[PDB]
Amino acid sequence: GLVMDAATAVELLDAQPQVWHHFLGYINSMTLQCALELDIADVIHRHGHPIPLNQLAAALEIPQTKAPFLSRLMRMLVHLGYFTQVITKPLPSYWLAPLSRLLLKQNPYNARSLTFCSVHEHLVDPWRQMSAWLRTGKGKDTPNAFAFAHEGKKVYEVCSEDANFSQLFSEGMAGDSWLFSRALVSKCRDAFEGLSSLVDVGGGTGNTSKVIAETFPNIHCTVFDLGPKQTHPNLDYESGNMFTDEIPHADAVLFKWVLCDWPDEPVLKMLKQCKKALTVKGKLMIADHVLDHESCNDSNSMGTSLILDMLFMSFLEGSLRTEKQWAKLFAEAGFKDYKITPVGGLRVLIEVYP
Amino acid sequence: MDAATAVELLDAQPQVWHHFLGYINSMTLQCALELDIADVIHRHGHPIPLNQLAAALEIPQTKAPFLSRLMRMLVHLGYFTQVITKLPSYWLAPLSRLLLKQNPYNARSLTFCSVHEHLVDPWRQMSAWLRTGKEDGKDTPNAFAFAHEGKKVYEVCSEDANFSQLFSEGMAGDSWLFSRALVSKCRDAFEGLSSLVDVGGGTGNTSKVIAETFPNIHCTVFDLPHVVSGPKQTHPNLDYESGNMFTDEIPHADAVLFKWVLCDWPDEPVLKMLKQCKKALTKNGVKGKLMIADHVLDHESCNDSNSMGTSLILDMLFMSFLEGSLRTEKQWAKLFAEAGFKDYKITPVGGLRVLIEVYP
Ligand SMILES: Nc1ncnc2c1ncn2[C@@H]1O[C@H](CSCC[C@H](N)C(=O)O)[C@@H](O)[C@H]1O
Ligand SMILES: COC/C=C/c1ccc(O)c(OC)c1
Ligand SMILES: COc1cc(/C=C/CO)ccc1O
Repeated sequence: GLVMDAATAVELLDAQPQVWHHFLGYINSMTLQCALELDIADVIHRHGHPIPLNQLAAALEIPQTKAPFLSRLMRMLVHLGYFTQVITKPLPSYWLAPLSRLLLKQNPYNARSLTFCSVHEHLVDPWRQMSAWLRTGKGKDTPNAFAFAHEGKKVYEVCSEDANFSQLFSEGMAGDSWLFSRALVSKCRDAFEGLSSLVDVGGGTGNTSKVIAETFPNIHCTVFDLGPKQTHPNLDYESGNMFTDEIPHADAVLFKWVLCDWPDEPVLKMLKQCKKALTVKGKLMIADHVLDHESCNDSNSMGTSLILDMLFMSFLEGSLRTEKQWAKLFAEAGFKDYKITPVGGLRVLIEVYP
Repeated sequence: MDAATAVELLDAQPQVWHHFLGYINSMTLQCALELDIADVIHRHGHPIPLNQLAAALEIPQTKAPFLSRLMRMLVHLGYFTQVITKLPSYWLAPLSRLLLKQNPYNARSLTFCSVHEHLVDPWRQMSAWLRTGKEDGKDTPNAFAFAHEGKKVYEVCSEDANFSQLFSEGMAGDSWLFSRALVSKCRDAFEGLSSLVDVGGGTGNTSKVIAETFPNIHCTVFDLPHVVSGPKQTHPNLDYESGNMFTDEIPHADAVLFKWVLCDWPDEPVLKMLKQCKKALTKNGVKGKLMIADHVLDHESCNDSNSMGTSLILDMLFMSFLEGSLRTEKQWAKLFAEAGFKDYKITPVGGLRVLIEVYP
């Protein structure tokens, strides 16, 4: 259509890049995904020492004519903290920074699958219909934007149609469990002392329970859930629906990154069922986010937590709860006391006593 | 692996999530613009409760809890504030000046342009493009063209007036602010000029401010026909000429200005054009000057970690959809030398950018 003092103009001019940085956030996603697609971290690691740009391009099957673009991509990734670069000719050479441990294929805790899963069309595309879903009232409505953009299908049904996407999700969860469980049994050692049995609800391939069982040789761990499963003498598996099937009895019931996927109604119903079972008393163990906890209250951590809340809002049916929200559920479910112990990775352990 | 190493890696993991979940920032901001949140709150005139805000955005009351969560995200990003009254009430933060429709410097169009399918999608073919040789005939100058059946962006703009309008409006909004900073912080750069050609000057926001601030300077914006045939800034000492800077003669002037233009293009055509400017700027023994309003990637004014992060993000954006980069001082100085220039001066302006005066 048709078509301020200097100090104010400069201030506003200088404020723009903060906005650009926000709306160009997808550039971080896509640059990281490229690094993974190209196996950059692995190729550098295989080299065994800093690798010159030309040799890196060659190993990546990037034409020498495009090495300058590879160089710019590396500069971005160095800034993100994955790699380092130096110029040994008076021609950059690249090596690994500590954050790259999380990209290496050889590490069972690498984040490759979660990355591919997270930036997949399945999870990004629905956001272009988020405004419409938000404005949809109650027969065109769906539980979330994901379903809104997948003809009514929630993520679990889409997982059953898309084996690759499903595999990425599971591998991504398994990778996190590898690291989280090792931090959990160390940071929260006292929470496992005294137990003879634990049920790991949504425990999947048993990565969490394997570590508990190996660390605390007297705990009989049972994974209760809907690749080959981890083996341990004190680790077994039971098939079931946590919402509509009865949870096996044990000294402790564990929910690792599970309750965050669901809204208060089905969570409360399940907790009430857990309170009945756990009562001689056992205890509830929740390894998950307490959004406003002191241990993750710094702005960087809060930013990432809130980003997860948005991610979950779009494709799951849960959220990252505050202590107040958790405490209300515990109270309503009939539990009497809880104790929070920080673990790491934005998450804590909540022990809840019936 | 000992426990301490496991905890350290577990605590480093969220940095990675934050990286790959970057698009959530993009999409939450775009939602805020789609929903007109800033404008609706501003029009309300004072902090607005959650339930009233839902109604004002035509979000059903049953979806208010989701709106609350989106606002919590946007408050953290710094666009809005939550005002404590004892439901949450919401108000505007300083950053929201850049979202309001009534401000001629708002960043709405640039945001929509930037997160558009045209610019996001080619990234899913970046690895394939990087691995493409100039032999099997599938090569293109960048991933954008690779993903657009060989079409480059300024071609897509001449054919797609909507996306094109987003991009030119986006540039205009920045120019509105940048030009006001420029004439203030670099006032001396305009001394003694009687003419200036703003090459790729768009819809004239830059030259309009130059012309008003420096009455002796006749300003000519030189851009493509589809950019300067519509509404644009007007002034008695400002006019527009159309053409292609690579194939047509640039208008003669005491100063040649490139604002956010040289960064779109690779060294070879940039050098050729700078050589042309050096010749033009030294005709008949009299010397003009070259002015570049652009990124100097390693300049002190944008050397901090946050600024550098945004510069490199732009370098990536430009790599995908343009044919240029954010050049370091080393890269610029080499071009100046090869083009035949004899001196330069760099003065910071703002928004990651500087003025380079280049003298023949
Ligand atoms: N071949 C060409 N000849 C002249 N202008 C061109 C061109 N190719 C692209 N452009 C123009 O260069 C500009 C780049 S974006 C910069 C616009 C303006 N200087 C500003 O800073 O706000 C666009 O207006 C685009 O239309
Ligand atoms: C010659 O044009 C320079 C382009 C600058 C630009 C800056 C930020 C953007 O988001 C963006 O997205 C389109 C473009
Ligand atoms: C699909 O991508 C993600 C999923 C989760 C889910 C956690 C608990 O269900 C956490 C982080 C991610 O990036």
